[PDB]
Amino acid sequence: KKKAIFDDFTGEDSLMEDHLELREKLSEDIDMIKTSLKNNLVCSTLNDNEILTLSNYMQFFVFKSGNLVIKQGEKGSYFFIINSGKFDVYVNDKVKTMGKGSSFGEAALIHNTQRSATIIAETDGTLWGVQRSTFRATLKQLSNRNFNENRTFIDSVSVFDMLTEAQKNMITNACVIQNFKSGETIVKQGDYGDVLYILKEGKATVYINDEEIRVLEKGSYFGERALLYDEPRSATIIAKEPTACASICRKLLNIVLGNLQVVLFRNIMTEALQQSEIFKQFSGDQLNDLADTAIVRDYPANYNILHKDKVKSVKYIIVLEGKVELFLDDTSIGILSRGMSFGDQYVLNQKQPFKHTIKSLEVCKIALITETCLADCLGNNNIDASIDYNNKKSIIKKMYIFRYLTDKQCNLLIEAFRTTRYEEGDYIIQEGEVGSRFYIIKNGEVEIVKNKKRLRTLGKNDYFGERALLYDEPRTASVISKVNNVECWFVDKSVFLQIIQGPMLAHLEERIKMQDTKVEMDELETERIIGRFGTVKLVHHKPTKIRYALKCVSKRSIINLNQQNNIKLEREITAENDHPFIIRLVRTFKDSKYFYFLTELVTGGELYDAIRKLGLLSKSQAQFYLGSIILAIEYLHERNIVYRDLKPENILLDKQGYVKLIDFGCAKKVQGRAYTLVGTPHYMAPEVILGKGYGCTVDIWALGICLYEFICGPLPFGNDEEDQLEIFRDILTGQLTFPDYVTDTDSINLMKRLLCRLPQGRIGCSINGFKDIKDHPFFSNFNWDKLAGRLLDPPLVSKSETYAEDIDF
Repeated sequence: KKKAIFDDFTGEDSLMEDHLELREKLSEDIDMIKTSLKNNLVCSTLNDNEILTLSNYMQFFVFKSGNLVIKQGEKGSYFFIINSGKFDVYVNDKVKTMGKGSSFGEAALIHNTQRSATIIAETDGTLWGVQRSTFRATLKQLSNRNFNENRTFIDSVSVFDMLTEAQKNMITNACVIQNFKSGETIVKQGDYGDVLYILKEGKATVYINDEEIRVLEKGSYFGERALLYDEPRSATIIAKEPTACASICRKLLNIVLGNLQVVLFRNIMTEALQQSEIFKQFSGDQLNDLADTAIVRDYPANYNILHKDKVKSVKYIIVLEGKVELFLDDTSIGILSRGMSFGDQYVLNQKQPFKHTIKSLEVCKIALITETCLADCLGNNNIDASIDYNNKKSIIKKMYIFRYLTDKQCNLLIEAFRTTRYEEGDYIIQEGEVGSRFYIIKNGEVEIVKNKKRLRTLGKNDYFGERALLYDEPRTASVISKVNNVECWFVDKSVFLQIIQGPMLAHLEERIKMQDTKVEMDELETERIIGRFGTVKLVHHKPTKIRYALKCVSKRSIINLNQQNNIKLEREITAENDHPFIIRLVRTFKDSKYFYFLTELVTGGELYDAIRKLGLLSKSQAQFYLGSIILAIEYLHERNIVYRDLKPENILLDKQGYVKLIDFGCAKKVQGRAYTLVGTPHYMAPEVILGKGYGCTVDIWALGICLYEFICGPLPFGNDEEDQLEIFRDILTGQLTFPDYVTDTDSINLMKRLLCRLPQGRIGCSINGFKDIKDHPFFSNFNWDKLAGRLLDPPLVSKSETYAEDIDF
């Protein structure tokens, strides 16, 4: 017995196939398409070469009088431009009538949507047409290939060599394509240059003092200096044939990157310090400090920069430009070029005399690091204390339980650690006893043994015994010293509980208990339904009496919608999330008919109901909720996740009034530029709509939409609009205004900078990342440490609980 095969070959797409005819395009055809697309909502930002390519994908369609083109209520896919004849319209089976030059079905280019009108042909007329799939696919291909071409051209430009991978990708998105006709001047001699040009196609002639010097082709570039200095152009460059250039202006580069020269030297110094066996062990913040504080100096060629015994405060040097030679008395040790460095032994032993000599081999630039520079940046006169301090800090800043404590709290915790020794065979912890110490291995190896079964071996910088800080319980496993000379850092529970305060302790006490509880489906009892894909049940775990949420999703509903890859990806993202303001997944389950997600139960209600109870937010209330979202979003962007559906509906409050981001169905791990149109229209960024690619920046746009809601009340774009097209039009072209009762300069500026249409110029989307938002004057009185450390009073704490109402899982 064999199954038959069976739909979707009888829509409006199949109707257009019947009317399709072949037609070679004339000059009258292309020009007529170019004009209609340039006036259209999606294509008005596009250049001529993109519009020309799109214009070639237009198909020709022929209609006799009485033939239906579009019917009302049918799902729409094509966009049309009337080539000849008249076409009547029926608004609710009744309105307009339009002929050559006009267009319709614009919304179809963006999204699959029901047709408003129904257009019948009045006379023997013809249409130019294109389908959504082809249109979006074409924009995707134009943008992707443009970016990749421009990226490999950036790699050939030597002034950008010391940019990082992320920084090069950033400046690639700052490239503007510029097309030039034959005989057109690209740059003129004596003009003050602020633009770097790279030839993509064509040829240009270089003239100096009216004399023909040379010809530039694909891959040639000029104006490197124009990105650094403000000087006269050295030559006049005129296009010889039709020519395309990628250009980057200094103005946009300074927005994207800041001072290019500063960034390059910072990167050289930062990479040099990361090769040092001493400077390796310090944090990125400390290395950026050393880089930003180092004395930078130029020296001439064949110059003794440092000479045995005559050196005073200088302990370390990094070559930024040129070359120097390192000597010990008369013996040559080596040549240091860009990014190489010297002085480890003098950094470690700052009182010992300088015995080396550094002589320049050519004109050079050097970064000098002194005793004062080290003390100020590494925060101590003693270097071994600093190293020791940061070794502990690095380890605890990775752990959930310590990393959201404040800098004061974290510093008190680090100072409290003491050292103890153990020999081969010693039990550091014995299974059974009630523990009270947390351990970090400084030197040696230890075995973890649970119920006589070796679980794993831990070594230098691993940690154990964490739960004893939160709970008074018996120890679940023993920890035995593998070898002699084992040394641990340790801190006692009692000190941790002095440092930490009530709210944060309760958060950790609840979270770790529920996380670590091994839960089976046998052991759960449904209490009530709290959400209607599938259902969300408030469940109760009988052995521990801990309460959870259990989201159930129909396995048959997933197969029928081809969400098999998407549910795997949702699980993967939802599982990795470990942040206090993001919902925490405990476990997943699988059976014959369902996929289950078991999460923490969130009891404080929805954010969308909190803001309606509070009304328009005060500055501190808006700071609190926006700040919370910022930290959650920042967490995700650090892991290359774009959330894509940020809105108050997807944010719950916990018992304490702190927020939890939920619903990761729209989230994606970004690998390059994303193109699929996903989200809630009122919150969707313009770069999602326009279809030329996007990444993590879309969440920062939505953040500005949310802030506007909080302070002003209504949505900034499309507030009183149901129809999706008109919402999108307002997002793309509408004027951003504020009510008469919103006047706070810092609130207005932040909303304006967050709702910048160009993602490249949007606050938070430059080199400093979220730091620019966090340091914005709007947050000037806001303590980010206290937010994450649960030390702020929230705007709203609820009196009771409120709720709405193959595969490896």
